[PDB]
Amino acid sequence: PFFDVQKKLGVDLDHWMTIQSAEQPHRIPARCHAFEKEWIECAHGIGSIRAEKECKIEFEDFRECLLRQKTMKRLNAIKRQRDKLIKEGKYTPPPHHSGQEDLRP
Amino acid sequence: MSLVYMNIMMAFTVSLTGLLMYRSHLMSSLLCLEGMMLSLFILATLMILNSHFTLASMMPIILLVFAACEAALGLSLLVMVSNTYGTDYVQNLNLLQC
Amino acid sequence: MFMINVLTLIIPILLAVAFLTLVERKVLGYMQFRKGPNVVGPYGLLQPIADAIKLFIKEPLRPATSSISMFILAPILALTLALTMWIPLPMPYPLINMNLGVLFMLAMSSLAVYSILWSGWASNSKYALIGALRAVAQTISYEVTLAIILLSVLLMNGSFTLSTLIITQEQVWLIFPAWPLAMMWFISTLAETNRAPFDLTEGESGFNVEYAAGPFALFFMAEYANIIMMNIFTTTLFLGAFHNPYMPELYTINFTIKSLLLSITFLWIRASYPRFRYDQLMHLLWKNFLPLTLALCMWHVSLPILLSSIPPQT
Amino acid sequence: VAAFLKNVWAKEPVLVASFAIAGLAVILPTLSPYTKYSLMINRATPYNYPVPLRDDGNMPDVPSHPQDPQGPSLEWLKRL
Amino acid sequence: MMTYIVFILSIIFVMGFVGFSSKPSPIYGGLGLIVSGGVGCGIVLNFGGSFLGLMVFLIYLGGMMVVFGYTTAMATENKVVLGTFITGLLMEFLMVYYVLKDKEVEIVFKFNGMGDWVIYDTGDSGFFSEEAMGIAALYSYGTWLVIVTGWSLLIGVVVIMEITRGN
Amino acid sequence: SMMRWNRERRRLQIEDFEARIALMPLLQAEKDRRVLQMLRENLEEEATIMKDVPGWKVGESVFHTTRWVTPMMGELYGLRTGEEILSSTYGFIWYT
Amino acid sequence: PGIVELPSLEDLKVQEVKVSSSVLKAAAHHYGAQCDKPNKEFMLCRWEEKDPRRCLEEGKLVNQCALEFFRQIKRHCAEPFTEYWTCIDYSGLQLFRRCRKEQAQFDKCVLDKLGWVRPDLGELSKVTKVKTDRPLPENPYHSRARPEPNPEVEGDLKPARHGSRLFFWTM
Amino acid sequence: MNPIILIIILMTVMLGTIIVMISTHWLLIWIGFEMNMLAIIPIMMKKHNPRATEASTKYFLTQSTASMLLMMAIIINLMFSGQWTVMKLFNPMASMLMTMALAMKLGMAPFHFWVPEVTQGIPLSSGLILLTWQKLAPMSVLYQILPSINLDLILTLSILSITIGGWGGLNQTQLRKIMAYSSIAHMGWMTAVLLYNPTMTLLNLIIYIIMTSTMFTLFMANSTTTTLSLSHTWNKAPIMTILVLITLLSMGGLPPLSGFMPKWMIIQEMTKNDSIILPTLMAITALLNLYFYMRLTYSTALTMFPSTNNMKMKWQFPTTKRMTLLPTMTVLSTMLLPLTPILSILE
Ligand SMILES: CCCCCCCCCCCCCCCCCC(=O)OC[C@H](COP(=O)([O-])OC[C@H](O)COP(=O)([O-])OC[C@H](COC(=O)CCCCCCCCCCCCCCCCC)OC(=O)CCCCCCCCCCCCCCCCC)OC(=O)CCCCCCCCCCCCCCCCC
Ligand SMILES: CCCCCCCCCCCCCCCCCC(=O)OC[C@H](COP(=O)([O-])OCC[N+](C)(C)C)OC(=O)CCCCCCCCCCCCCCCCC
Ligand SMILES: CCCCCCCCCCCCCCCCCC(=O)OC[C@H](COP(=O)(O)OCCN)OC(=O)CCCCCCCCCCCCCCCCC
Ligand SMILES: CCCCCCCCCCCCCCCCCC(=O)OC[C@H](COP(=O)(O)OCCN)OC(=O)CCCCCCCCCCCCCCCCC
Ligand SMILES: CCCCCCCCCCCCCCCCCC(=O)OC[C@H](COP(=O)(O)OCCN)OC(=O)CCCCCCCCCCCCCCCCC
Ligand SMILES: C=C(C)[C@H]1Cc2c(ccc3c2O[C@@H]2COc4cc(OC)c(OC)cc4[C@@H]2C3=O)O1
Ligand SMILES: C=C(C)[C@H]1Cc2c(ccc3c2O[C@H]2COc4cc(OC)c(OC)cc4[C@@H]2C3=O)O1
Repeated sequence: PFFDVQKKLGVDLDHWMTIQSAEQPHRIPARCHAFEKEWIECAHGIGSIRAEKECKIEFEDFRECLLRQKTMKRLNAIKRQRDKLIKEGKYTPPPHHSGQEDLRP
Repeated sequence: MSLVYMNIMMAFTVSLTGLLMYRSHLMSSLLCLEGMMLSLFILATLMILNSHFTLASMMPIILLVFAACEAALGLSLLVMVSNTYGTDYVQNLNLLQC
Repeated sequence: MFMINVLTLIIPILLAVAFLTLVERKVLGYMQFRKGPNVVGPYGLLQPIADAIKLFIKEPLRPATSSISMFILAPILALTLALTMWIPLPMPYPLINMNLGVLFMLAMSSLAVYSILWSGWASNSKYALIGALRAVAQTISYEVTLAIILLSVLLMNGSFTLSTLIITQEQVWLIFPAWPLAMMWFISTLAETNRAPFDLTEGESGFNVEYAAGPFALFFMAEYANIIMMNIFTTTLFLGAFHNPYMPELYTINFTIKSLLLSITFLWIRASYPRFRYDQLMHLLWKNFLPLTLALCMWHVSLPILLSSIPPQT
Repeated sequence: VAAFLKNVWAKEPVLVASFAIAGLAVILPTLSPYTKYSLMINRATPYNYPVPLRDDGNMPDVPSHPQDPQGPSLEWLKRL
Repeated sequence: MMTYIVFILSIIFVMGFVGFSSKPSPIYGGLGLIVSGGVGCGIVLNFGGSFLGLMVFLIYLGGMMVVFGYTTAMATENKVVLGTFITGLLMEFLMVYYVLKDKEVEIVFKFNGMGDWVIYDTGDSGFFSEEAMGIAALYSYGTWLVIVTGWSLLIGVVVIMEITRGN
Repeated sequence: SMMRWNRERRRLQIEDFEARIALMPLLQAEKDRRVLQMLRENLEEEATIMKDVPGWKVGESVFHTTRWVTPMMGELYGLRTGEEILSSTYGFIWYT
Repeated sequence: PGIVELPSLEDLKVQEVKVSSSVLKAAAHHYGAQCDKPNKEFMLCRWEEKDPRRCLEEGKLVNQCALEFFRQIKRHCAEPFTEYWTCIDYSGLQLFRRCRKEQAQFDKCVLDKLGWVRPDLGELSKVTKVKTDRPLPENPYHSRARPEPNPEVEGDLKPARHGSRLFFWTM
Repeated sequence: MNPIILIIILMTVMLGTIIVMISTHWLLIWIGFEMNMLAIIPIMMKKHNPRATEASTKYFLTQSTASMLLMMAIIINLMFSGQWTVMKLFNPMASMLMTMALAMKLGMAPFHFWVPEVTQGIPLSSGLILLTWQKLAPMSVLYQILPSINLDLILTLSILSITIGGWGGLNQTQLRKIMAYSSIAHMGWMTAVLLYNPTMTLLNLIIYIIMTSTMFTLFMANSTTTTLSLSHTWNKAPIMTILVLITLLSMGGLPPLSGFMPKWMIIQEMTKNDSIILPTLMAITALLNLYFYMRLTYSTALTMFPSTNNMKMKWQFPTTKRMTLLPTMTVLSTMLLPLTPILSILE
């Protein structure tokens, strides 16, 4: 049972720490505020059964914001091909990726 | 995912297997239980700091406080066992097999 | 360059702790209508040197220990914690300027009871273990009022920053709005360092009677490395000096003089009273300091709100 | 009401001072006139950026410049 | 080598738990859990959770493991231990060799083998620690949480005084 | 005395925060050009590195949305030296 | 998915404000006073577009108006400003409060030679309105179509047809 | 124990169950379980004897391990979902860990190995609290996460609980251990129908709580903790043997009693979902617990026993024990089957 006392009495006991998209102190956004907002606004009211199949793309974007598995996989691929071309000698790093250019601002 | 999370979960599972099947001092079981709590603190802290989810920063302190109160309760049970047998050997806790 | 700063922190700490023994013996001498050391150096100035060399060439016990490793780890932890308490102390600038230096010092001083507990473990004497347990319960009792008094004052500071506490007292000393906190704080720091009237390691045999002159000189000096620190901490906390940013040595001379007078006040307290019975200082903490400290913590929670004097966060 | 109070002030003055300071700390922010200004200063402290509004055409109470006379002011804080 | 320092601490953290879950004694079990709390606290401090790191030092190590060592002193006056220790250490170092030779591993979940410096954020937070203001929110947004925690601690005091009496 | 001085200190804190606020648009503009600079440099170096790999799309987004995603730390400092990496990832934490 | 579009390096070249943080902090109140409009057009575009690639040109206007802010200091009041940001620059926290007479010299020379009034306590933290010509973003999150909600309940509530219909219970 | 302190501690047990029932945040679920455990520990140590200290230590260790596994499940949910709603979980590993942790809190097999011991070591009223009130909160959490519960895990735990609760009580002469293995078997019956129809799970929970409350209230009314002392009841109060007769016949599932009501409905909700073999062997195992109930009432409740002479002193005194709700609970635990469609109020 979920006796929803908080909605029946109209009190906010623990809805505030529940999601990252809620009102934070000093309006601090979470890192995946936009993704979680998009997925929550997709899955709202349609039930969990329709949400698991009709909001898959928002949930994959949000889970990949959280864990960054695809981004780290792409960085692994680029850094590994770069290490292979450094070991073979077919590539050289530029002066702005070796630390010789005295950064912009 | 993150690689430090694997080490924190492996620490949790090490202390979980240390709790489960040894049949030793009761204090060693409470130490394994609070190692489980320590790894939960570290893991909750790294996740909440990682995601910049500000309102859950008070969450691990809660995870500390309750569980440390829990730890206090466990020690008192141990002390009652330590006031009954003179030891905290858990094989003295076999009166209720029959 | 930073290593030079670390060394000019920690080597003068050990020298000041060495000459604090001379100041203790001299000031206790004249208060007891006699002299302290004046033979070994001119005006006794070579007495700590001769004493440290004498201890370092005595035979240690190396007894039958329950743990050899914790017999080694108790002086190392004692000296390491006694030296790391000084690193956020703003005088007027700290070695490590950290945002949470007050909470850092509170946590590291809470870690100091393991030296007492492991020194009671390492001696096989069960009575030394009893005295160590009484010392640990004394120290963890007075850490409670340290934490709550310190919280009540940092409600007037605005942050956990130790260097902000100089900015806090630019007009008035913080002993004027918080003298009941200051006097309970001072007696509680006196009870933290096992210092008379709260010492229970000379009479009814302490936790460190197993140590003889190899580690003992280290333990002792780590213990006095806490004492000066606590007074310096009290000097930062209730007697904040004038800081001119173009002449920092004005602050350094001013807080140095106040910290010397407060350490001499420790010496002048221990030469004036008998000791507590053990349950009498437990009665002092749990029944006299703790209700007042909770009441004044409520007062220093509600007071900046009712005067519109909430301090800045930054 | 004064016999028990003088009795506890003769026997337990620590607890009398404790309950008195605690009672003052409870009841006195409901009687102080400055408790409003604590709230007012803690909302006047700009931790975030004052994110501007798109001028729709009719917002007379919103200024067009920081030095404009309309908007919230802090003269109550500069005077006190 | 300095870029992987969190990772390096995490390895010690795992080692520290195998240091005490082998359980030679509650004495050395407590010592291993204190060293483990220190290194996991270093992990927490290296992500910017300075207040939560000082809560590990003040409350876990300085508050609670003191009471565990105290009760170990007062109430509690090999082959299995060393074997379980070296078994867990061999398991962890083979995991380190796998994840450093592969930069990818799967025990239960899929784990990257690069350092966790990549997964951070590039922004700033102005004049506050976000973690500090989130813990400050316990008194403004966390009312029900304060109520249930204070009631649990009051009940905890009452419960300890009940069961330690024996009457 | 603490009432007068903490009211003065709150006024001084508001003055510091307003100096920060007035500087924030210039810092925001420089930060935006900073991160777009680093992403364009990483894009060109990816285009000159990732040609040997078949089936590779250079600059391919891992997100199904087309919304701007704030660049991750390893996205920006992923192809630079370990000194700048260590600075940008633990400088503020390790600062004194 | 798709290719993330990035502007070229020529689209990011602007003359930088290459001054220190104490220099920026010294002139910050007069900067927020005099460089109001392009800074607020930029920060409005920046909170509305939620995309820095759509906020380059306004940002260039910021970097156009900041430099003209400092040139107008450098032509007139270079020495009192220099004496002021040096004193700001000494402090480790960069206190305004340690530097009030140099502030007074800089404010005097700025009000005399440029007519600029320094903002008071509470002015630069105001929410102001910005009149731009750029249109309002109709979908700043690039959100797709939301799923249609489930059908709600309608119709008057009738009794159960022959009760529970549970094996033999007729009600 | 001071009665004011007893009231406060029982209200804290109830408050922890209420916090688990009403809260939307997983941390408050964990807090409610912590509050419930911390408050129930003195109720078990009411008489202050070493068996209660052993029972409370074993209960503490099992519920603490379960609470740590629950928090690890919540934390993996936070990894893979970035949020804290008490709803379905977003990882099968969090699903497995939370199902394991709630199975440890209920006492389901293979984590059943504390329920016969702890119930033996504690008094009858605290054993009543343990076997009735402490089932409400984890069944609420299982009620709310059932879109994420792995079917094979919950059915493995369920049928393992039913077999071990069946073949564990055949050997038992202690009444508290009979009730504890009956508890394990009924929690298997509740959790096997959970993913099919959770209303029948609630029906089984309420009928079980009524029958268990009836049995422990009769045990407190007769002060009998063993089979042989239960046999000495007819010569003191003959109606109490009749009531333990009809209530033990109801707990095994005889028609036309009310304890036949849930499990029949459970079979009725498992053949709809085309599971035939599973409720068949499930009720085959329930026939074994009904069968040792029929030995434990045929051989040792009906046919009247050798008594002792001191019982003829106890004829001169009536029961002054407060048998609170005992006739109501005895009527409801036996004569409720004609109102079997009342279950719709639990939908
Ligand atoms: C203008 C406004 C005012 C107008 C006023 C007009 C009325 C004035 C008179 C006022 C009194 C009215 C009485 C109630 C209405 C009539 C009830 C009735 O006859 O139901 C027929 C009902 C079905 O017959 P029907 O031809 O379909 O319906 C004819 C009517 O239209 C019946 O209506 P229906 O078609 O709507 O039936 C609905 C449905 C019809 O039922 C069904 O659809 C099938 C489901 C029935 C339940 C099956 C459960 C089987 C497993 C459990 C067996 C338990 C053990 C057996 C009993 C052992 C002792 C407790 O009922 C149920 O499902 C509810 C359960 C059955 C309750 C029956 C009433 C009991 C009241 C007295 C209780 C005393 C014990 C009675 C027997 C208890 C066992 C039932 O008969 C049975 O189920 C067999 C049991 C006998 C009926 C009870 C007779 C009540 C009076 C008994 C006096 C003697 C007492 C002796 C001492 C105590 C016993 C040791
Ligand atoms: C930091 C700078 C220095 C600080 C000052 C300290 C320097 C001087 C030190 C002198 C030597 C001390 C050696 C150790 C002594 C330890 C023993 C001792 O003193 O025990 C403490 C004693 C303990 O009591 P006791 O031991 O004397 O008596 C026995 C206890 N009873 C009575 C219960 C049987 O007193 C205290 O605890 C007082 C602590 C400070 C109280 C502060 C009160 C504030 C006043 C508020 C207003 C009150 C007026 C009424 C309300 C008005 C409302 C508007
Ligand atoms: C038996 C074993 C051996 C026993 C003897 C030796 C151990 C005991 C004595 C040493 C104790 C070490 C304590 C180290 C951590 C102290 C807490 C801390 O670092 O706080 C300071 C600060 C927080 O302030 P903040 O200003 O927010 O940080 C800068 C951000 N602007 O944070 C910072 O400045 C962060 C700086 C980077 C992170 C620092 C991590 C330090 C290393 C981890 C702990 C190592 C010790 C482990 C053992 C502890 C005791 C068991
Ligand atoms: C409402 C305000 C806020 C209240 C909550 C906050 C309180 C802050 C302080 C916390 C104190 C915690 C511990 C308090 C325990 C109180 C009970 C107590 O001590 O009773 C026992 C005592 C007799 O002492 P004994 O038992 O012998 O102990 C050994 C010492 N001889 O008997 C006594 O000492 C008698 C104590 C009762 C009489 C005290 C009266 C003080 C009046 C001060 C002025 C009015 C203050 C306004 C509030 C009313 C307070 C009653
Ligand atoms: C969807 C779910 C929502 C929630 C639904 C409601 C769930 C209800 C669960 C009820 C659990 C009751 C647990 C026991 C009562 C709690 C307090 C208690 O233990 O009272 C017993 C009390 C102890 O007194 P003491 O002095 O310690 O006794 C020792 C003997 N000298 O006194 C005694 O020992 C006296 C002897 C008789 C006690 C009988 C108590 C019966 C209580 C259960 C009533 C039936 C259940 C409620 C109806 C169904 C609800 C599902
Ligand atoms: C740290 C240095 C340089 C030396 C000097 C020194 C030690 C070690 C221990 C001690 C010490 O100096 C003094 C010596 O004399 C007394 C006499 C005391 O009482 C007569 C007394 O009471 C607490 C304390 C003491 C100090 C004490 O223990 O190492
Ligand atoms: C000892 C226990 C647990 C049970 C088993 C048992 C009794 C009491 C009585 C009897 C009994 O065994 C049964 C066996 O088979 C039938 C079958 C019957 O009908 C199918 C039938 O009808 C009255 C009667 C009987 C026996 C009978 O009298 O208590």
